Amino acid sequence: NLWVTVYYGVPVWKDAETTLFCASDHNVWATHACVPTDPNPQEIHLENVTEEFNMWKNNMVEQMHEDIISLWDQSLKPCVKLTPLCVTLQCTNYAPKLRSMMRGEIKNCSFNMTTELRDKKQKVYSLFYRLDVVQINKEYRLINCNTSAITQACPKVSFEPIPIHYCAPAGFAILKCKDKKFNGTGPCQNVSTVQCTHGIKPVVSTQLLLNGSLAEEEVIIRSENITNNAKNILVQLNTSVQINCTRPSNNTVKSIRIGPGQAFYYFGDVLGHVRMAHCNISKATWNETLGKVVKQLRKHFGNNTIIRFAQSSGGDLEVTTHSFNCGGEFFYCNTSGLFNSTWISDSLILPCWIKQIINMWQRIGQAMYAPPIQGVIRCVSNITGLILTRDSTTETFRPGGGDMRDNWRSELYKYKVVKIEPLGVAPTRCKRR
Amino acid sequence: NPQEIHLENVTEEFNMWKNNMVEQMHEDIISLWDQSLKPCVKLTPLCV
Amino acid sequence: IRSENITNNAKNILVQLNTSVQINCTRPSNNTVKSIRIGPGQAFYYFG
Amino acid sequence: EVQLVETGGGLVQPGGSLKLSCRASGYTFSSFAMSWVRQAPGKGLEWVSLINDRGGLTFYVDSVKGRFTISRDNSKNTLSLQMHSLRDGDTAVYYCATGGMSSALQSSKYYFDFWGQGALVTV
Amino acid sequence: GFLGAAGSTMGAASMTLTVQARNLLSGIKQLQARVLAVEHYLRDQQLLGIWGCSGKLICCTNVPWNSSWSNRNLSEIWDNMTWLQWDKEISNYTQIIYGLLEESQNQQEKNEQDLLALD
Amino acid sequence: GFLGAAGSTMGAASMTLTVQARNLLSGIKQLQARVLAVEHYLRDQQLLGIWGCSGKLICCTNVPWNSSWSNRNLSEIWDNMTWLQWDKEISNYTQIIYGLLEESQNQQEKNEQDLLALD
Amino acid sequence: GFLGAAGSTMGAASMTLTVQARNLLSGIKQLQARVLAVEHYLRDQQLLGIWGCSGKLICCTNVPWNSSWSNRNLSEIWDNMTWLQWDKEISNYTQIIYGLLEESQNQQEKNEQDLLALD
Ligand SMILES: *[C@@H]1O[C@H](CO)[C@@H](O[C@@H]2O[C@H](CO)[C@@H](O[C@@H]3O[C@H](CO)[C@@H](O)[C@H](O)[C@@H]3O)[C@H](O)[C@H]2NC(C)=O)[C@H](O)[C@H]1NC(C)=O
Ligand SMILES: *[C@@H]1O[C@H](CO)[C@@H](O[C@@H]2O[C@H](CO)[C@@H](O)[C@H](O)[C@H]2NC(C)=O)[C@H](O)[C@H]1NC(C)=O
Ligand SMILES: *[C@@H]1O[C@H](CO)[C@@H](O[C@@H]2O[C@H](CO)[C@@H](O)[C@H](O)[C@H]2NC(C)=O)[C@H](O)[C@H]1NC(C)=O
Ligand SMILES: *[C@@H]1O[C@H](CO)[C@@H](O[C@@H]2O[C@H](CO)[C@@H](O)[C@H](O)[C@H]2NC(C)=O)[C@H](O)[C@H]1NC(C)=O
Ligand SMILES: *[C@@H]1O[C@H](CO)[C@@H](O)[C@H](O)[C@H]1NC(C)=O
Ligand SMILES: *[C@@H]1O[C@H](CO)[C@@H](O)[C@H](O)[C@H]1NC(C)=O
Ligand SMILES: *[C@@H]1O[C@H](CO)[C@@H](O)[C@H](O)[C@H]1NC(C)=O
Ligand SMILES: *[C@@H]1O[C@H](CO)[C@@H](O)[C@H](O)[C@H]1NC(C)=O
Ligand SMILES: *[C@@H]1O[C@H](CO)[C@@H](O)[C@H](O)[C@H]1NC(C)=O
Ligand SMILES: *[C@@H]1O[C@H](CO)[C@@H](O)[C@H](O)[C@H]1NC(C)=O
Ligand SMILES: *[C@@H]1O[C@H](CO)[C@@H](O)[C@H](O)[C@H]1NC(C)=O
Ligand SMILES: *[C@@H]1O[C@H](CO)[C@@H](O)[C@H](O)[C@H]1NC(C)=O
Ligand SMILES: *[C@@H]1O[C@H](CO)[C@@H](O)[C@H](O)[C@H]1NC(C)=O
Ligand SMILES: *[C@@H]1O[C@H](CO)[C@@H](O)[C@H](O)[C@H]1NC(C)=O
Ligand SMILES: *[C@@H]1O[C@H](CO)[C@@H](O)[C@H](O)[C@H]1NC(C)=O
Ligand SMILES: *[C@@H]1O[C@H](CO)[C@@H](O)[C@H](O)[C@H]1NC(C)=O
Ligand SMILES: *[C@@H]1O[C@H](CO)[C@@H](O)[C@H](O)[C@H]1NC(C)=O
Ligand SMILES: *[C@@H]1O[C@H](CO)[C@@H](O)[C@H](O)[C@H]1NC(C)=O
Ligand SMILES: *[C@@H]1O[C@H](CO)[C@@H](O)[C@H](O)[C@H]1NC(C)=O
Ligand SMILES: *[C@@H]1O[C@H](CO)[C@@H](O)[C@H](O)[C@H]1NC(C)=O
Ligand SMILES: *[C@@H]1O[C@H](CO)[C@@H](O)[C@H](O)[C@H]1NC(C)=O
Ligand SMILES: *[C@@H]1O[C@H](CO)[C@@H](O)[C@H](O)[C@H]1NC(C)=O
Ligand SMILES: *[C@@H]1O[C@H](CO)[C@@H](O)[C@H](O)[C@H]1NC(C)=O
Repeated sequence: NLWVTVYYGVPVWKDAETTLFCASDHNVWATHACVPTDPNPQEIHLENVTEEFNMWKNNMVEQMHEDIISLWDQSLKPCVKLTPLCVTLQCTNYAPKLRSMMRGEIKNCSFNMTTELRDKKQKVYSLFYRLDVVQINKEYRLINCNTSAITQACPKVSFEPIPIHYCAPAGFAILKCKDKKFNGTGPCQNVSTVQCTHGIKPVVSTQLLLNGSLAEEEVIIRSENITNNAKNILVQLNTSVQINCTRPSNNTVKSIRIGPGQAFYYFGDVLGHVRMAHCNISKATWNETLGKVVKQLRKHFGNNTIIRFAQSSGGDLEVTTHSFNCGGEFFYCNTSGLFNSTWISDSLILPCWIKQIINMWQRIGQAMYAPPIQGVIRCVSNITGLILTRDSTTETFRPGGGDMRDNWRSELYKYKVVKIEPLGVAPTRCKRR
Repeated sequence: NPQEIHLENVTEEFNMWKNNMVEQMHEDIISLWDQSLKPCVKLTPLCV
Repeated sequence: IRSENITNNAKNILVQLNTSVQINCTRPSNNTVKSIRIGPGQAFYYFG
Repeated sequence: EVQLVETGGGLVQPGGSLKLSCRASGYTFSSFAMSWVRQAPGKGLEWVSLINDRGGLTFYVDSVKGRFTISRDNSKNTLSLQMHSLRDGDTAVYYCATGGMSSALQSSKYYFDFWGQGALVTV
Repeated sequence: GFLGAAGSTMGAASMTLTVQARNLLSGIKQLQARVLAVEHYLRDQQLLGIWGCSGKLICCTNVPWNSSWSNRNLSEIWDNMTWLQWDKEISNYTQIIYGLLEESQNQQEKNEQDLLALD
Repeated sequence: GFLGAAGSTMGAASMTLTVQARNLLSGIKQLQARVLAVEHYLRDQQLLGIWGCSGKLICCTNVPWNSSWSNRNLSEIWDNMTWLQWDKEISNYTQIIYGLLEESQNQQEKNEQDLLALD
Repeated sequence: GFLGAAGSTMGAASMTLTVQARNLLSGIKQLQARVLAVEHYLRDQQLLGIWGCSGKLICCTNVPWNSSWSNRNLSEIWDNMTWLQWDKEISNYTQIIYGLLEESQNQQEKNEQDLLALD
């Protein structure tokens, strides 16, 4: 005695993969083409809804990664190309008589290059870091002239991360987990519906997660497959540890013209003494942070095991060190003083190297030259999470990292995007006419 | 042959200096200019 | 046999066969290819 | 299990009016349709009116269709009937009853599930 | 609130259909996303039109319930189930139901045409 | 003519609604402009659908006029005013009116559903 | 099948209208093609709406057949002709017919408005 009744506007949805649009409340990740955000987003809590989430199958991560790369290339495209820099350099060490850890780290190189008029050349003396110059007065070349073209980043465009919000197009919705102790997978009991995500800063770092969000109650250890050594483990801390990192040298920046409408910026002089770039991490706070991480790891690996931390075993400097950008400079900090401990049942100083030629996003064939920044650089960041990898009685963990998609996951783990299916049918007692 | 419809008893308020058609005109002219010059010979070697 | 205008010498005639004829075509020489780099991130391939 | 109690007056003159009211308890008032059924002192009982659960729809028996108004208040849990032009043929005991209709998404009824005791209206 | 009734039972959830109906419509990739959203909206409106439901959110039809699609009691479906559980149960029969609705509307339109032909 | 009645009074202007209705629909920036025009058209058609007016240009409803929105006489509104002056007067209450129209249609659809349930 | 009835007579062909109705909607150039397809769909739906046919595939009207447009017998048109031949015959008068349909619907809407005004 029942009849089919058609309902339109049914609050039902299915998993979907769509294109999300940026929003923001000169910067590399800012644009006039990115829609302003609402002054007050509306979050609708969904009572008695238990959506199943999986942070490692989330299509928002690929969209985040691709859009960040696209914005990066768009920002570097309208800038000065450094093709003429691939010349033979004649170099000596800078401050060759200096006693320091930075003994030979800066080289004073001379080269002909060229100038506004094609018939003339302007001899240039400039300082380069050891990591940017490879032997070939001694003859050297820039490290990237054997691999790719170098594009100079525009000195007027800031590299400071700016929060980016992702907003679903009409017909789609984003479900925010909001549950406590959520390990990135399985049912979520406190699911709410939003149109736009919280602001996510495009912070680029390896090994350590900087300026992220924090766990509400406990350190959360997330892995696609905790028993698979080929997967990375993302650890989200409940409390941050402050890292004060600096380039104490007072660097003087000089510039020359290299063509019509083009200018090359380079590291000219160091005023005062040459000092090593480094990061300050409080020893007590870090030790407590690792103790908490070890307790949470023991919950998955056994209460009676021994957990050991060790330095990165190898690979490119981007993955063996803590790479990050602050102050407009790219720091590569050893971190061997942090991940060196065995866990059985004063401030620390991390040496850092600075590079001018950066090969970001693991893309070989497109290099960027970071202009030097005038003066002394000091930045204070919050370490809000860790990336760990692992290799019996003792389980050894290493910084790992290097795959930028995992950093996006550290913020996107709580969001899922779904498609709305407003049509449905149900039996009723209603007969048409 | 465009069709113009006269509006009797309509008194619209105009402001030529707040008109968004001017910015569209300017931007489109610049865009057409650059599009026309783009597929042409570059004179980089003339700086001698 | 298809032509826009079979009586117009300025048009091409397209002939579609009902059976194919096999053509075996070759470059019998055993050519060795060499390559050099010509710039950062660029390489030139040539017949060696 | 439930309680339904009629309130109303007694003797009126022909051509006048009288409002009757019933209070419900023990069940969700807003979930059931309500009806009025009347029994003349010497006759059997007959249906007078029907109101849906929400109250938007009302139906009447032809003999009262142009005079009676049926209304319900789901916040007060009360049913009211305003009668006009009480005729001698309208003298009866008027009972409130729960049932008689369902709002499409509920199992059908077409019966009067619960009854009150009745208000006696005379002319 | 948009989808606020998603965890609510079908009966109570059916009272907020206009909230989702309004929310469904409200670089090259973003433009493609907007065009796709419009195409999906129109596909749903066209499908309602085919069934004779072009102007309604709650549309009654002449297709009987088979009971093989779901044999639950009407009170169980509307008072105990949510729309997500119901969709999970009926998705296997959704194309069958849609085909029956299209055929029923075609028959209704022919019958109305013939009734209108009578003078 | 398109908008020819714009300066005409509301009564006479209401006789040419199909002219504007037809005219409303008839590089990347231009494609965005076309998509936006389509989205605006659909938003207006969806809103009419929500009110139960999906197939009409002049749609009568069950929402009473409050008189606080405008207390002008009916002859003053239809014989002396233009549609632009009227819109200027009612824009402060337009969202209130739209909310009432949506609620009224939801109540009407539930009432029709219940009447159809009676066998 | 889509357009399977194209060579079938008008009578038999009128029984498969939903097949084409469903098929009509189902780089920058491709996106332009999709937007244009949507605009054409909406133009046809708007035109049906103007005539009061927004929810029907077979819509009866109040416009009489002039017989000058085509003086064929009804059985000749529906049992012997295909829809393509018919369209070829009526294309010269299609704009006249559309204008009459629009005027008829405007008159019908005004008449319904006046009937609704009577209390
Ligand atoms: C994590 O967040 C902190 C705070 O938001 C970041 O520190 C901030 O970094 C920016 C850029 O390096 C600093 O802006 C600069 O300030 C100096 C002040 O003299 C100015 O001269 C520069 O032109 C520029 O505006 C900002 O002051 C600094 N904030 C603090 C409190 O020190 C940090 O860099 C973030 N971490 C990462 C990895 O991005
Ligand atoms: C790099 O080395 C050159 C010399 O090899 C430096 O130039 C000399 O600077 C001294 C003063 O310190 C002068 O007396 C010499 O006459 C300079 N020679 C030339 C050829 O310029 C140059 O300053 C060094 N670069 C930096 C940044 O200090
Ligand atoms: C890194 O830690 C050292 C201490 O180990 C900091 O040096 C101290 O800084 C304070 C504040 O300027 C001074 O009052 C102390 O006298 C300093 N001590 C020494 C031994 O120099 C240093 O400033 C920290 N680095 C950063 C960037 O904050
Ligand atoms: C092109 O010709 C040059 C010589 O003109 C070849 O190079 C010579 O090869 C012979 C061996 O066949 C050597 O003995 C000479 O010393 C080579 N001379 C030089 C200058 O290299 C060259 O090999 C020829 N190219 C090819 C592809 O055979
Ligand atoms: C610059 O070019 C001149 C050309 O005569 C050469 O003598 C000189 O050694 C070159 N210097 C460097 C640093 O390449
Ligand atoms: C030059 O490029 C090759 C490309 O494989 C690389 O293996 C080599 O290490 C590069 N040279 C230096 C000094 O890095
Ligand atoms: C969901 O999160 C909100 C955050 O304010 C909290 O108030 C609420 O109690 C949470 N619900 C559950 C079931 O944890
Ligand atoms: C972080 O977790 C530790 C685990 O022991 C707990 O003691 C500490 O209070 C937590 N802090 C916050 C702010 O939740
Ligand atoms: C995450 O938590 C759920 C809880 O049900 C568990 O089933 C799942 O295996 C956990 N996954 C990891 C990687 O810890
Ligand atoms: C993790 O990887 C191992 C590899 O052997 C596999 O056996 C195991 O089933 C995987 N776990 C899950 C949850 O897929
Ligand atoms: C760096 O040197 C410049 C030289 O002009 C001076 O003005 C500036 O104050 C110095 N900064 C520091 C931190 O020593
Ligand atoms: C970072 O700077 C703040 C500034 O007050 C200081 O208190 C803190 O100790 C510094 N961090 C370290 C590790 O020294
Ligand atoms: C960090 O310091 C240790 C000190 O033993 C050294 O062995 C290691 O190579 C350093 N890291 C890098 C990337 O060189
Ligand atoms: C770091 O954490 C502290 C905790 O009180 C917070 O006040 C500060 O704003 C955080 N900084 C950043 C950059 O997130
Ligand atoms: C193709 O065949 C048709 C058959 O009716 C004929 O009329 C036409 O002229 C032919 N064209 C050519 C180019 O052969
Ligand atoms: C073919 O071309 C000749 C050129 O003189 C013309 O006379 C003839 O009519 C053409 N044929 C057709 C079928 O157009
Ligand atoms: C061509 O020469 C190469 C030389 O290594 C040899 O390996 C290959 O088999 C030769 N092929 C033919 C077809 O002679
Ligand atoms: C969730 O279930 C409880 C169970 O009593 C109910 O009261 C509540 O209204 C439900 N949530 C929603 C949004 O209906
Ligand atoms: C119900 O579905 C079954 C299986 O498709 C079919 O055999 C049966 O005839 C259907 N009954 C009705 C009334 O549609
Ligand atoms: C403009 O006002 C005059 C006043 O009499 C009226 O006759 C005329 O028709 C109006 N214009 C239009 C287009 O209605
Ligand atoms: C008219 O509007 C006023 C102000 O919003 C409100 O107080 C009043 O109740 C409304 N009256 C009606 C009949 O809607
Ligand atoms: C084609 O014409 C024949 C003539 O008898 C008819 O039987 C057949 O059904 C027609 N084709 C279609 C698709 O109607
Ligand atoms: C039929 O069309 C002709 C020519 O347009 C016209 O003169 C005649 O009045 C029309 N008749 C009807 C009934 O519309």
